[PDB]
Amino acid sequence: GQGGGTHSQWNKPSKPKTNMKHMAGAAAAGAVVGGLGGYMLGSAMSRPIIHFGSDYEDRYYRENMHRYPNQVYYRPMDEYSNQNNFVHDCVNITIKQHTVTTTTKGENFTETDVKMMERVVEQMCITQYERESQAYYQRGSS
Repeated sequence: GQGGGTHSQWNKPSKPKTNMKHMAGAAAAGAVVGGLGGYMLGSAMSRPIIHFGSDYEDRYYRENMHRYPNQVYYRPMDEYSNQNNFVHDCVNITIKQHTVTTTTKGENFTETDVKMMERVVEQMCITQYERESQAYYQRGSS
């Protein structure tokens, strides 16, 4: 198209983290990526869970959770990211990369498997929101 994204940017009025700031750290030794380069992951979460309110869904999503991705791929906030697009392209790409890289060797994911992943993979990006949100709020802490 002629462009993409919006110059309009919005956050939440509630501060994104508690007043007690903390240290963090990271390291790298390479990464296993679905041939992206421009889409990388941050961290993994402690068991993403969705709430479907159905016995068969709460069972199936948890049975296949063993095969779901542990992480998502995203871009830093950089004070110029849309709050929704951050999470929304996250899972879109992640499922595309995982479902392909897994099926490439012999695997398959049905509609339901994908549906559970859509919410699960999205939920892991929502948690990464808070991780990366501190990065823009590192300088723009007001």
